[PDB]
Amino acid sequence: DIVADHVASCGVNLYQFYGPSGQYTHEFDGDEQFYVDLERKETAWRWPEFSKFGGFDPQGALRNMAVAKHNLNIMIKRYNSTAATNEVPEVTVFSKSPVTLGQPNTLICLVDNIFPPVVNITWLSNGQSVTEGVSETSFLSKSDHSFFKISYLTFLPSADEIYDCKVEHWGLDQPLLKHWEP
Amino acid sequence: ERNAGSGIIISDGGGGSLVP
Amino acid sequence: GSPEDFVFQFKGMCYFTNGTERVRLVTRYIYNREEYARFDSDVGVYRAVTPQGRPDAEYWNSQKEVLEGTRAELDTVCRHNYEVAFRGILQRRVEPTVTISPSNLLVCSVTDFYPGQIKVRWFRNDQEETAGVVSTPLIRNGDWTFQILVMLEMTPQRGDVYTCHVEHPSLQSPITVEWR
Ligand SMILES: *[C@@H]1O[C@H](CO[C@@H]2O[C@@H](C)[C@@H](O)[C@@H](O)[C@@H]2O)[C@@H](O[C@@H]2O[C@H](CO)[C@@H](O[C@@H]3O[C@H](CO)[C@@H](O)[C@H](O)[C@@H]3O)[C@H](O)[C@H]2NC(C)=O)[C@H](O)[C@H]1NC(C)=O
Ligand SMILES: *[C@@H]1O[C@H](CO)[C@@H](O[C@@H]2O[C@H](CO)[C@@H](O)[C@H](O)[C@H]2NC(C)=O)[C@H](O)[C@H]1NC(C)=O
Repeated sequence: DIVADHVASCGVNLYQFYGPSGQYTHEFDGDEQFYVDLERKETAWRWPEFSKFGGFDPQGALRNMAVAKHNLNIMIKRYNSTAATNEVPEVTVFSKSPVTLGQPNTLICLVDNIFPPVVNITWLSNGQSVTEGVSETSFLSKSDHSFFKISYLTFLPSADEIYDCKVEHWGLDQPLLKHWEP
Repeated sequence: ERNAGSGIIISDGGGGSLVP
Repeated sequence: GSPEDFVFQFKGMCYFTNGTERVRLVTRYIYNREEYARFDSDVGVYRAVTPQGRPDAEYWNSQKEVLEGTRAELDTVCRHNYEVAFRGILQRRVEPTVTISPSNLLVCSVTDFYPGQIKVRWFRNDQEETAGVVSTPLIRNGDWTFQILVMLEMTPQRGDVYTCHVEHPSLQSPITVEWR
């Protein structure tokens, strides 16, 4: 890897045939500064604090996506139509902060070594799907050109109140349920 | 006042292909 | 078994060392997970990284406008964004929370801090402990905070006081938490 004090991606441009779909983000020292919602064609912030560090003209992202679609067709041909390898992701679940019963906290489901960037991440509480209080990052880049993605579940710790992060990915043989308990 | 992004260059195209 | 996928990645990567004393742009062109072509501002031209990048490297290097634009992105992207965003982000500070819990073992959990530079020391009474201290890696939470856990193997006498001691750029002086 290149040695440097700080590293930014300006930006991470993803485009894939499945869908097809794309992603446009900027990263600084490994965190997501902003993204472009390509459906609404607007710059947005998963972490709105960082809107203070300047905006972005979404048309740049849209132009890049048009060029990427073109380039992808050409590279598929140059590589004999070799399909992406489905790597095996690794899933880790942990709390953001020390756990006190009845004190609001956040569960973090880290899905690492993702490729291709296609994944279902859902939360189960005592075996039942949770939808409220769930958010997730973009596909965050890695130097080996795989991705990680993190899902968050705000929750209230309580006794006999247990969780699973359920991950579906084509490189798994079955959905992966990673357990966590207070 | 705005962040700028690197632009993707348009690939050379027109190559043939082989079916796997 | 699974659906087929074909992925393209383009990465416009900016590297900064010593403030902006050294700035370097590397634009990476990737098929699936294979980088096949790249532009490195330290080199000034495109290079094929795999044979499949050779058509582009030759083509792109023949277009004066392409080379001029890409070369200018060291200024219009990297230096520009450092002025617009990254200097400020580098001024960002989020103080760590420090909690001790027993397990003989003591666990010092240091959570919810930014940036990632941090130092955690364990003390037994008035002596810093080095043997028997083991740490996790820095853990990235994804929400612009880190955490880390630092464990101390202990054989506690009653009256011994253990101190977890945390230095971080957000702090005028270290945080100290005590366990008796
Ligand atoms: C794109 O596809 C061509 C064709 O490959 C052929 O078709 C595929 C669907 C597979 O079934 C392959 O097994 C099949 O050969 C690839 O070109 C081929 O590359 C190989 C290896 O470089 C060539 O064989 C070599 O020939 C030399 C000289 O005789 C020997 O010394 C070597 O030991 C080796 O056997 C082969 O001739 C060549 N065929 C053609 C028609 O070009 C190409 O590599 C591929 N590209 C990518 C990126 O996958
Ligand atoms: C992400 O979730 C969707 C929704 O469950 C998955 O798509 C489903 O796939 C099954 C099997 O092919 C179909 O029977 C369903 O009808 C699909 N649902 C929808 C809404 O399309 C998708 O496969 C998941 N992705 C991964 C990688 O597992």
